[PDB]
Amino acid sequence: ELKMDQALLLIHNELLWTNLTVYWKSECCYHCLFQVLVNVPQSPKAGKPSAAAASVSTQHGSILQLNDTLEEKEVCRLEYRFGEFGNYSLLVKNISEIACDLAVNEDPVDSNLVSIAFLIGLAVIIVISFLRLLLSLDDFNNWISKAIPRLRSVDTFRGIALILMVFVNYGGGKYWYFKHASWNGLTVADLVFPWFVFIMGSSIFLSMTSILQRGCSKFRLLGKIAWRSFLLICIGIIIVNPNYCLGPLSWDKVRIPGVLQRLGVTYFVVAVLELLFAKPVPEHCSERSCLSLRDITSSWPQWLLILVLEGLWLGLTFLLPVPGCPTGYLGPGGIGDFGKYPNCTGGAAGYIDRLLLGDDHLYQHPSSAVLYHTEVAYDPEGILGTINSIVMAFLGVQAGKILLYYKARTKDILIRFTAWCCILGLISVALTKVSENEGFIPVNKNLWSLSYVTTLSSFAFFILLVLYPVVDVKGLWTGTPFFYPGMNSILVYVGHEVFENYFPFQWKLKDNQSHKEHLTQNIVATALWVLIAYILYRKKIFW
Amino acid sequence: AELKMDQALLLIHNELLWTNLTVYWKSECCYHCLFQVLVNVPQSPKAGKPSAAAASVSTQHGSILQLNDTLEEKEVCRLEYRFGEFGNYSLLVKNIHNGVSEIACDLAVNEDPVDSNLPVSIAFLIGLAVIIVISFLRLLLSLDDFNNWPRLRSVDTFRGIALILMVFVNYGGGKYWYFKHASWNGLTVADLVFPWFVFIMGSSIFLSMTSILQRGCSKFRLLGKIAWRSFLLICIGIIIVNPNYCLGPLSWDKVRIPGVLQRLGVTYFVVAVLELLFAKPVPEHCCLSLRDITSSWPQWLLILVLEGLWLGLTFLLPVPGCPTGYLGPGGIGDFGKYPNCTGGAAGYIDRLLLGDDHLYQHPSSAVLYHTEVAYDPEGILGTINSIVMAFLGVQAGKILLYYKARTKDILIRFTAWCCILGLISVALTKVSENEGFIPVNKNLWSLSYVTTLSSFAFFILLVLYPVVDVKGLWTGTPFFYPGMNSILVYVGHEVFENYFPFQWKLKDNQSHKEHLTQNIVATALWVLIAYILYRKKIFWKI
Ligand SMILES: *[C@@H]1O[C@H](CO)[C@@H](O[C@@H]2O[C@H](CO)[C@@H](O)[C@H](O)[C@H]2NC(C)=O)[C@H](O)[C@H]1NC(C)=O
Ligand SMILES: *[C@@H]1O[C@H](CO)[C@@H](O)[C@H](O)[C@H]1NC(C)=O
Ligand SMILES: *[C@@H]1O[C@H](CO)[C@@H](O)[C@H](O)[C@H]1NC(C)=O
Ligand SMILES: *[C@@H]1O[C@H](CO)[C@@H](O)[C@H](O)[C@H]1NC(C)=O
Ligand SMILES: *[C@@H]1O[C@H](CO)[C@@H](O)[C@H](O)[C@H]1NC(C)=O
Ligand SMILES: *[C@@H]1O[C@H](CO)[C@@H](O)[C@H](O)[C@H]1NC(C)=O
Ligand SMILES: *[C@@H]1O[C@H](CO)[C@@H](O)[C@H](O)[C@H]1NC(C)=O
Ligand SMILES: *[C@@H]1O[C@H](CO)[C@@H](O)[C@H](O)[C@H]1NC(C)=O
Repeated sequence: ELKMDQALLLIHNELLWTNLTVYWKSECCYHCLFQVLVNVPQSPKAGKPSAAAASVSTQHGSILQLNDTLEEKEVCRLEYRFGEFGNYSLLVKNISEIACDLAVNEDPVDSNLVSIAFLIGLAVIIVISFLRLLLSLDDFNNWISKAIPRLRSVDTFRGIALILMVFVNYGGGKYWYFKHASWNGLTVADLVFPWFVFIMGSSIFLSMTSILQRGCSKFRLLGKIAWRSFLLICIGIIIVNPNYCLGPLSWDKVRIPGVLQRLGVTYFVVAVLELLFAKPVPEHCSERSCLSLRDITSSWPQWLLILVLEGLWLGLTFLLPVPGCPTGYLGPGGIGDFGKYPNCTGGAAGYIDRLLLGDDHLYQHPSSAVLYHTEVAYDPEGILGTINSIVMAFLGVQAGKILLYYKARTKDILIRFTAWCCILGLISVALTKVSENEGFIPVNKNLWSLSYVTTLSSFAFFILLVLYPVVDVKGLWTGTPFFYPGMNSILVYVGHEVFENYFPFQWKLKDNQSHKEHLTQNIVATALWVLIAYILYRKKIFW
Repeated sequence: AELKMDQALLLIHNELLWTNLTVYWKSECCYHCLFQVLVNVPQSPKAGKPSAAAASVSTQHGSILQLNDTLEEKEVCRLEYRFGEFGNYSLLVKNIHNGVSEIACDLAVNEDPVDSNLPVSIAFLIGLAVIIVISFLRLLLSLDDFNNWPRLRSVDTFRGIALILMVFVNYGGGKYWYFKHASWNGLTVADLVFPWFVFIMGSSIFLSMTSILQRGCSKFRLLGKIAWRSFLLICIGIIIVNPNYCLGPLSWDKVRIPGVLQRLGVTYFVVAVLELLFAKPVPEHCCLSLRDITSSWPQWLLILVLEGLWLGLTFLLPVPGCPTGYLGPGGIGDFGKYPNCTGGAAGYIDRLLLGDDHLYQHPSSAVLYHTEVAYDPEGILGTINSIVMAFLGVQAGKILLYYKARTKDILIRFTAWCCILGLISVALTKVSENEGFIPVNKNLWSLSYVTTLSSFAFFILLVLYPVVDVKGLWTGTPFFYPGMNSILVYVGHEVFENYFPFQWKLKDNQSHKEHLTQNIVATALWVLIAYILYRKKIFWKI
């Protein structure tokens, strides 16, 4: 009967002649219309109330409304939070004063700390497997004997981001907080691509300045950058269009925008801009010497270009009119905002995509469709969000500039990192207030809002601040399993994108509707990808 | 019409007043197939008004029609027509003047298109090939302004040809029966593509191995590299031969273990280690000396022993429910007396070791012989035969290497080997492809199959060695780019087999022209990708 995160609900009417209809609304909505859930017939006789089952989602919160169809007067309003695999028999009865007694026939099953014990057992098994692999490596070394630097902080951060991306791209255990949130708000899966872009820009600066310090030509670097960007865009367009179930995709239903396309475009833009404005690293300098402030001043034209682009983004989002839609719209449409704007997903950001690339070429299953029941096609990797992607890539480039201008000065690097983190956090707090949904520019992924970029950049700066002393300066724990994907980021990304549908990466499940099975499947698949990255790192075949 | 692709309509009219008419059908290329009920036409109720019923007889190749009266099980008539694609082919049966009731079956045709030609492929031959070449030329001319602002090439060309043919036939090849694996015994264009790749793989093994030994390296480093490459090939093959496009992902107990890449990796390891354990330095040649065999008589004896083992297991090992030594297709084969006997002892070993679940469930005989059991072509004894073929490739490499100075001894040895292998194939097969001792078969990897394809590979090398390497008339301009990226391109099209540039919705889903255009476009796309990879000097080769 029930499946996944769906707790059955029993409704019995003990009223007399007020035929009842119940209504449902998720708690996470900002303004959703009360969509109908199930009807309740009139009681056939006194002392014999009728019944009517239902299936209410138990992910996060639940608001129940019971408004009679004969007279629009709410019998009762309930804001209970249902649990997974519950029974939750609900009774409505009169005391004129209609009461609503809610009972729990069966206790809901606990998940995400049963689930804790399963996770601990899986971790123990993984530790045992790692020990066995180490023993096998030692045996191979003994047999051979018998027969006979990017600072690693950038690498570890990119590896962490890529591994989290792989885990959340396999479903992430199908948890509500391990997949992209419906529109506004931040989840674990909403933090892994911005970190990838940030660290990718930092790697762009590090590699480019290392090459320019070494013997190379600017035009050769430009050619390499153009070729790599074109290859990334081509592979993205190829891999964001499977035909596993539907017939082969036609010449028009092809989806142009994608994750790798956005990565290639932002890489090309920021790399060409940096080649246009690239100077040898100055030796501006003992003690703090905070008066230097050379990283920001030495690259003013790039900052001017970034500010111009972001002003363009703000103007287009809050000023450009949209036909049949209020100007400066940020909501998700559908049943959101009381359904007054059925087709306004993204506002101007989606309007530009629909005007340029057409409706059929965009992501036909937006992340907001599950919650807001929207019908318009919206692509999160759209056209107007490329401005913010470029902005965050340049922020990563600035982080690399800070990390490399002060080659061996831990105090200055930490001070600059914490200053940038505090500034970006203050900007984000000012923009989004403190409520996720409320504010000037609420944090969002589908629009790549400025508050989203600032929040993720501040988080990335804090992660770098806590990682650099641990990994490079002091060498506490040198990210043992993480930089192997840190070296083969793009290869591993393409690998799990194209190998997502095969045997070892996903198999038949005894319990199809269960968090534990999906979690222990995705964890094994991600660990397999870590193992593959490690194997390719042993061969020194970095690409 | 409303018919399927490669299927001819068959309208039957009855003029009999006392017998229910049953029509049987059997394709001409069966060796011994039973007759299965195609359609039943009832007797005409009213005199002068024939009963009407329709059937869709397959028009792939050949057709035999037998009409049996269900009243007394008697013979009525017998046709041996060859139907045409998307035809009409109305058939009527009637008596001759009602004299002696000697009823006859006369066939009439109303429309029949023609296939297996170049109706529009001629226009496509230069319609886009010239444009792509011009576009490439324009980029090179523009790049110069922006910029301003030996090797064998014959083994590589042959490997590229074989790889391109495998790519073409793995995408359907226009759905023709030429470019598809034959039903059990028999040869097609798609049956010639894999053993040539194995042959070239062995030859390249010997070439690279002798080159690295002459450069100077430890034998154990090579052994480790070979073992790791074999393990990598086997692993990726196991990963890629199990797609879960079905509604339910493959279970733990239904994964298909054997595959093409498993075969390739196992033969790679076996023959490479065999060559390593008996790798002698090449003598300094100074015409009529049989040195290529007396320098490797140990591994030659080993290969002969392996062939003897294969023959003994195939022709002697008893099988429960099957005769001791069998080669029949299986279902409705050999007059249907052996329902589940596909492969005999060559498939019984597969079932015993790997289990029935872990094998290929839609073998190439299931389309014509209507078999029901699962038999994986890449079995266990097929591994022995593929090892033999790769060893013959190593022998060809030895011939090409030892006599590196003169181009006369090389051609003499290639033609001698080709003649001997062709003679062995003719003796075994008797040149009938159905009877004989060991008929040429791809599913079983028959010894005659290996000898035939080794002779063909030797002739191809004979024609491509002077023209490409020696005289320099040709250099394999579009084909040797996959020559040095065989493994990468194979894995690529096996994983990218279903995506937008390689698979797009068709205007009509059942027409050879559209399928041929799509498959040729995809193969050209893979040629272009291999070219781009070659331009960047990125080489990963087994
Ligand atoms: C169709 O009719 C033919 C001819 O009557 C059948 O062929 C005979 O089958 C019997 C077995 O029942 C054999 O003993 C004869 O040797 C066959 N040939 C003759 C009589 O000439 C045939 O079996 C019938 N059924 C099918 C499916 O073909
Ligand atoms: C159910 O509500 C409808 C109102 O449209 C009406 O038939 C009646 O009030 C209820 N039914 C019964 C049987 O009382
Ligand atoms: C019943 O409840 C609301 C109160 O919020 C009332 O205004 C309306 O008539 C009913 N709601 C719906 C969705 O029918
Ligand atoms: C829920 O509780 C009701 C109360 O009687 C019971 O009839 C029903 O079987 C229960 N369902 C489940 C799934 O436990
Ligand atoms: C919204 O779009 C859907 C299809 O995307 C269409 O059916 C519907 O009529 C549109 N409604 C408005 C108000 O534009
Ligand atoms: C034979 O044909 C007659 C008339 O055509 C029909 O009544 C009878 O059922 C048929 N019998 C069989 C076995 O088909
Ligand atoms: C075959 O011809 C008949 C007339 O002889 C016609 O009625 C029928 O439609 C034709 N079949 C097809 C598939 O067109
Ligand atoms: C052949 O195998 C099938 C597998 O489904 C089985 O049903 C059939 O009985 C087998 N044939 C014989 C003669 O046992």
